[PDB]
Amino acid sequence: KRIHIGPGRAFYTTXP
Amino acid sequence: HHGSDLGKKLLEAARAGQDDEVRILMANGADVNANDVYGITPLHLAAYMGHLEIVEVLLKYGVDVNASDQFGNTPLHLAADDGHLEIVEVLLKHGTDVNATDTWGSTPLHLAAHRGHLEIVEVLLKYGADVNAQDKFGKTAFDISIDNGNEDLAEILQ
Amino acid sequence: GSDLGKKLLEAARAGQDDEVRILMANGADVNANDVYGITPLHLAAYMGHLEIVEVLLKYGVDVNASDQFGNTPLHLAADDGHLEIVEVLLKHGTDVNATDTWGSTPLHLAAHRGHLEIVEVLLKYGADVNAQDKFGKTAFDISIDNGNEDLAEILQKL
Repeated sequence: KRIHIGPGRAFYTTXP
Repeated sequence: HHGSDLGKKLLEAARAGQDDEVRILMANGADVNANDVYGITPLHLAAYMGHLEIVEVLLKYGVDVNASDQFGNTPLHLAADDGHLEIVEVLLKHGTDVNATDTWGSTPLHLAAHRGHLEIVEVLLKYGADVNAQDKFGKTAFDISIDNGNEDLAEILQ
Repeated sequence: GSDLGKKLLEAARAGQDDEVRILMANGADVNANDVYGITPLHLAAYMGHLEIVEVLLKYGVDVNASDQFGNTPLHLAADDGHLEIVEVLLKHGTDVNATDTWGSTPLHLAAHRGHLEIVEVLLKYGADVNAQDKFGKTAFDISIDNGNEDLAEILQKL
């Protein structure tokens, strides 16, 4: 998953 | 007697989109509102990742649909942002706050506006989204649509 | 500026160790953080990226960096069960008894999750078995509340 701007989105972003 | 780490396994299964695993974990007593250090729950993860079958499983076990993580994200924010219309529809039908604000002051309508999800904006408006709400950058959903030159979206928001 | 900070947070999240080294050479702040005080080391610990942790250490990262909620990277690694990261953080002097905003030390979190091998290493590096969180709970109390008899046996002797 691609990173997106937003609150804490890094923690929701893994793999593709 | 030796502990049960099912909460972590549910979070992992929801994030990975393992539909059958989620069912099995819930059928065996897994905490539907399990969370990690940042308050992120299986429903948050399913909502952001677009795993509709998992969302529905958690709804069978009385999940907190309005749970906020440490960043002010609700499941509706996350599904609206990443463009998961079907999840947005379901959450709204199950009583999720349509005008909840995250730590940036964004309502789900703001997030759908930023990403150009027209259908999601429409259903949010149908369920009473507040077109006057300003995030903490001072922007309404209409302002975001103009900043992004999205004519279709600006038309929807008048 | 903080453009490199954003880039370094993402390289740490993704486990791109070469990109971390490149960004440090570009002048990235090894302790860059987002608006929640979350640093590249936080993300590497959360994601289980042992190699990123090692690289940041060589570039002088602060292993006691605390986010808006009082989490150090040791909290994150201990809550998620990342033994190797817990060990390297302790070996580089991280505060084993650091407390988040609810008074939880890493020992508390590891106890909550039933991570026996992380409890062992935390104790080995001087974890405070008598420390109470803001609910009045020690790690031993948590293990009693959870019915984890293995964990209680370890802690009760102390």
